[PDB]
Parts: sequence; C-alpha cells; structure tokens
Amino acid sequence: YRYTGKLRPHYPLMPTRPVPSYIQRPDYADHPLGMSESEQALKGTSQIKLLSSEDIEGMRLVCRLAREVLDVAAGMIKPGVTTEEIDHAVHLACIARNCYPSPLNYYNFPKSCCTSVNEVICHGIPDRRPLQEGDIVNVDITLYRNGYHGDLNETFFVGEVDDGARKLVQTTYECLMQAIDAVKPGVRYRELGNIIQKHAQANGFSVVRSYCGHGIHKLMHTAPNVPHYAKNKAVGVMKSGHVFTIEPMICEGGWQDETWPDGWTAVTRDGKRSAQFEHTLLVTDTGCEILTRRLDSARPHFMS
Ligand SMILES: CCC[C@@H](C)[C@H](N)P(=O)(O)O
Ligand SMILES: [Co+2]
Ligand SMILES: [Co+2]
Ligand SMILES: [K+]
Repeated sequence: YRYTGKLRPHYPLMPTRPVPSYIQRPDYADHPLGMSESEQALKGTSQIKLLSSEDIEGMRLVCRLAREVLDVAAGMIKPGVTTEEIDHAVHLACIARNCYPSPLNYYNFPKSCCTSVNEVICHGIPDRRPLQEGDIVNVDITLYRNGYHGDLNETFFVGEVDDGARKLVQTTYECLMQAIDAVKPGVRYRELGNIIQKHAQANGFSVVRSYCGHGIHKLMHTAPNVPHYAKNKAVGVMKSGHVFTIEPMICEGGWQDETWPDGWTAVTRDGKRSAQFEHTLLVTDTGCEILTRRLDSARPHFMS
C-alpha cells in the first residue's frame, strides 16, 4: 500500500478491551463480523422514524452521556499522549456511565472510539502513535444505552498549530453550525450539503463525498442519509421528531478519499489535512435541539 501522507499505523494494538457483561450490548457486539442484523433489515429503506416521547428521553440521555465522554477525551489532548491512551480512558468512561462503546466491534472496528489525525478524514483507529505538537485530531464518540445510540465528534489542536490548521478547524465548525441553523420542519435533507459546500468553497476548502450524516436512534446508522456536498440526491424532508447527525468533513486539498488496508481509516488521497465536527440533532416544531451540545460552555474545545 502507498500511504497518502506522513501518518502510519503504529501496531500492535493492546488486546481488545472487555466490556463487563452488566452493560447492555447492541446486536453486533457479539456478531463474529460485527454485522448489525437490525441495521441490515432496514438497509436500503427511505422511511424515517418518528420518535416517540420515550424515544426522545432515551436519545437525550445517551447523547448527554456521549458528550460527557467526549469532554473526558478533550482534556487529554496534548503532545506525547497516544490515541490508544485516549481510547482507554474513553472506554472506561463509557463503562462508568453504564454505556457500551458503540464503535467496539461495529463491523469489527477494534476500538472504542475513532481518532483521526491530520490527513485522516474519519474512522481512525486508536494506536501507539504519540500525538505531535502541531497535529489536529478528531475524537468521535458514540455510546449505547438502553437501546439508543448517541454520536458526536470534535477536532482538537495538539499544542500550537499553524494558521492553516486554525482556519480549517474554524471553517469546519462554521460549516456544521450553518447547516444546523437551517434545520427545521419542511427543509429537505439535501439542502444541508448546499449550505456546507458554499461555506467550505468560499474558504478554499473541499468537501468529502464518501461519508454522510445519518439517522440514529435504536440503529447507529439508518435513514436518512445526509451528504455534506452540494447538489446531492438525498431523499426526504425534515419533520418534527426526526433524529439525525450532521458531520461534515472538510479538506485543505481535494475531496477524494481512500481507505487504509485496515478497512476503516479514511484518508485524503492527496495527504493534506481534514477536519470534522458532528452533532446528533432532534427536529422540533421550531427548529432543532442539539442533543450532544456542550452544557458547561457555549463553545467547542478548540475555541478555549
Ligand atoms: C466505527 C464507526 C464509528 C462511526 C459510527 C462514527 N461515530 P460516524 O457515524 O462515522 O460518525
Ligand atoms: Co460519529
Ligand atoms: Co455519525
Ligand atoms: K483529521
């Protein structure tokens, strides 16, 4: 394999971390290939669940717990700390909140969160590489509690970073918040990508095409599919009671991605940096509720 940039995987990984049997497990947890029967059954379906009131309480709960776990990870970001150390902490923090770490064994993903450094777009595997001053790193947290998944992510600076990194991370966050601002009943899911790409393009960045935002509730990834790029073909109209993510990935260079031999790590084909933010959203009668919002600050961690 020809790597696209400077980053390399740092193996071996520590043995897979056990989740005590008292934690309730999603279906794929114990599938040999990590397939989710429940996801697949609804795979290809266009129909969007309307959450009930107990569904909404369940989503509120797991999304706030996910946020707490992301906040634990945010506090560990500094030069010299390995992404595997961050995942260890994340794994324990999930267990402490009586949650299963959703990524763990999801289609055989081997860790409890995704860590995506520099040219890694998304789904990076926590490993033995120490974070380097200058890096940008995304941590993506997904928790499962009482049948519901909650999903968020932020990009972080590792010590001092350069102007290009400041600008890419800020712009990515602005892309996300502009899209969120547009969310309310009657808006087409396909419109969000027009908004995201307009802002990215204005700032000289490109928009990843192969990964999308998604419905989420009892299933981690379900209808709707939500592209982040302009003139997409996404199907569906927003309605009060829909829950879904928006998680744009924006890049310094070109939009094209490819996958490492690990089957998960998505990287820019050109080796230039990519940043991402993600919230889980509930559409309400007036707009939407950011279920994974940071409660104890107005702002994401990079703005500290
Ligand atoms: C290993 C899968 C991790 C997934 C589910 C991420 N949380 P996302 O849905 O790509 O944001
Ligand atoms: Co995520
Ligand atoms: Co997601
Ligand atoms: K990245």
